[PDB]
Amino acid sequence: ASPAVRKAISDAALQYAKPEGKIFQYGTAGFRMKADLLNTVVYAVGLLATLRSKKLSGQWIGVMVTAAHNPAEDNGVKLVDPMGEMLEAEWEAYATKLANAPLENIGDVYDELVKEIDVSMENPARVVFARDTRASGSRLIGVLSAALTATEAEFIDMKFMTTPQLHYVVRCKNTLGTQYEYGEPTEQGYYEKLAAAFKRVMRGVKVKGSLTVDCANGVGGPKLRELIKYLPEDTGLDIKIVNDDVINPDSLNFECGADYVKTKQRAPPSSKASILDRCASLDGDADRILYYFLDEGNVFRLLDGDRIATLAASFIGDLARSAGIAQKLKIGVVQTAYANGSSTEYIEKVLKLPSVCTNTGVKHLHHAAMRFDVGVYFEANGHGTITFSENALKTIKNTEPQSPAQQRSLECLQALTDLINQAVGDAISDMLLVEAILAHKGWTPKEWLATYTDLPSRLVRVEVAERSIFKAYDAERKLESPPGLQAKIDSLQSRYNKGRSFARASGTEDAVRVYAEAASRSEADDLATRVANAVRDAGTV
Ligand SMILES: O=P([O-])(O)O[C@H]1O[C@H](COP(=O)(O)O)[C@@H](O)[C@H](O)[C@H]1O
Ligand SMILES: [Cl-]
Ligand SMILES: [Cl-]
Repeated sequence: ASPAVRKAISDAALQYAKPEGKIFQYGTAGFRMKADLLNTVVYAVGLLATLRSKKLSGQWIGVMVTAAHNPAEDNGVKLVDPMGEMLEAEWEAYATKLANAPLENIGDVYDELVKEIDVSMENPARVVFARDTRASGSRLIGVLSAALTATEAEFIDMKFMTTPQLHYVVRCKNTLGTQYEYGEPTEQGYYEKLAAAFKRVMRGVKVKGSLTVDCANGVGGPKLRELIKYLPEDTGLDIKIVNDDVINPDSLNFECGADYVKTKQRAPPSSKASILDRCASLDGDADRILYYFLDEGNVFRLLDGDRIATLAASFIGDLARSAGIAQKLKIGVVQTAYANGSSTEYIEKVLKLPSVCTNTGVKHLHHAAMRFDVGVYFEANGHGTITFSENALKTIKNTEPQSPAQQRSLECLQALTDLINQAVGDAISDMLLVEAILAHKGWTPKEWLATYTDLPSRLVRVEVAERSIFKAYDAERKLESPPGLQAKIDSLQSRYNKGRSFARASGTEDAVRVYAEAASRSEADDLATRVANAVRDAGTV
């Protein structure tokens, strides 16, 4: 790196101060913490984004400033690689080295990195960024801008966007004018693509009943309202938006949003939904969705990420069979350990498909899903998508089927591949997917719920002094450490019918998570509470 660059790096860093004693870690999805801790971190990330882009011969790299499901006082920064995927895993160590460098030395760490990565410093760097509605985002975008200006990257501020909009923009700008061309790299282009794909998938069917979408008082509320202006007119889809208060920042994810619904297993307390109204909740950056409704008995029923995965795997399997291509589109379902055991059992015994369990975090699920022609992957919390391999897409595009029924199914599959946000999932595209599926099957939430019955389950968020002593393995289902704790968990889970519990450190918040399921409500709650007390005791010595 040039002497003027190395100077502008140290000059710009002078404006900030590292918080004393904090060690930063990349975590499940990127640096995330209380927003007053973030300046030097974000500055470090601007440096890393420049290096990444240069290493990739000036391809657009994205930065999304968000803490996603986290409470409003947090923020964070996620890196996006050129095709929309999460920043390559090996590069999380480089980010963490820059973020932990004394500020005085950040210039030297930068040069140390150019040598180690072997980066051609004459390559252009091109970075595009956006943020959700969080109060700290503008300050952090200032810092990011300061880093990128110092390193002389070309950069574009896309203002407020959902996480998946930013991933979409990155993929578009890196594919524009090629055979791979994903769309126009603007917010309008995103709405146009979703709308056009949904029109095609919907040919010949209609949605029945309204959909009431809790938008977590985040950026998804205004963007979904905008998307609705683009959507086709006679599909029967009737969306009502609730919780779109992007004006009061304390409202974000507050008593509403997918994370509230999933962890508490209840509708937002401000919900005005009637019995049998079909509902869904997005989260604060619109990258999770779940569904839920009040049944005929006025009882809340949850349709979470694994319900979406299984819904999509069933539909795709029926379309591939109908299109005469079942033998050529092998479907697999990727899960994590948070998936309800009943959903795993359904995938195995009713859909008759392979499933794979991976670590928590979309990067891991996406990785495992590459092993299938069609890889359906969701986390229970409502992240996820469906990936189609090169060979699958070629089969879907080029098959010429014998009859009109087969052609209609083939065309529905082709449209689905344009609707489904490839790589990292997109909650709003997943919502249109679910709507299209129910419309084709003719199902209401009643029939979808009846596919399988979830085991009663429970999440407990446990605060400990030192979550780094909780080290997990086997798709994070067992604790290697602290010594003796897995033994206790194995012993506890065996006392309950269908008892299954595991504990692991969160990589997005300072807590340990406990999950438990069993055959009955009393058993699952007892198992979760006894496991959480064993964790709290261990983590708090
Ligand atoms: O907040 P988001 O929507 O970015 O979600 C992030 O955190 C979730 C919880 O991770 P953990 O249990 O380590 O805290 C993960 O399941 C998810 O893949 C990740 O992208
Ligand atoms: Cl907004
Ligand atoms: Cl939890």
